Amino acid sequence: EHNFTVRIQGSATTAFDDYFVKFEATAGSGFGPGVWRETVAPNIDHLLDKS
Amino acid sequence: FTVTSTDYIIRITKDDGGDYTLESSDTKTADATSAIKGTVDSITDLPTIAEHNFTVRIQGSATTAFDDYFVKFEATAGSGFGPGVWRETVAPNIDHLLDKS
Amino acid sequence: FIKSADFSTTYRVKLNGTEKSVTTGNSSGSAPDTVTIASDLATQLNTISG
Repeated sequence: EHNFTVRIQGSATTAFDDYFVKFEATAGSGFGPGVWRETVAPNIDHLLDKS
Repeated sequence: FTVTSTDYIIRITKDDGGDYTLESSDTKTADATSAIKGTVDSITDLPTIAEHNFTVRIQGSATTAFDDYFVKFEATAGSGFGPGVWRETVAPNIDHLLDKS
Repeated sequence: FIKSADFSTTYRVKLNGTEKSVTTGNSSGSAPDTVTIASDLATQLNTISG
């Protein structure tokens, strides 16, 4: 499913910490094949107050 | 829909030119078939023969710090259908010329 | 996610500490398929309340 968030356990043996991957359907919505890209962890404040 | 077959290739073309969905699978592993459409995963999935000037997008891996790119086809015979080469090309339907005037 | 299927293989799924099982047929039976195995697992774990 698009917008699905999964965490990948990194290997500090290779000097890379953890990261996350998000999904987006090729059809643009709903269910369907797509890409997994390095994303931000969810449920975390991520915006700057522009005011 | 216009459906035609040659060798192991099933050509599909919509009469009105509109888009559609495309996906196929078998009952064992879903590997023996390749429903090419728009963009795909990796260049290893490209069939050997194709039509010249055919454009397919390849999804790059930002894990490797590389963005997307495209590949175009030119037949070895120089025209029509037949074996050919895939080379890194420009995306289609985009202005790409400079007004020399 | 169910990847592949093999003859005479029992599948166990543990959710919230409870386990439901399905045993596929042997070589003399039909070729097992992930679709049917997953469907059976879904309809058996669907009985779990909540």
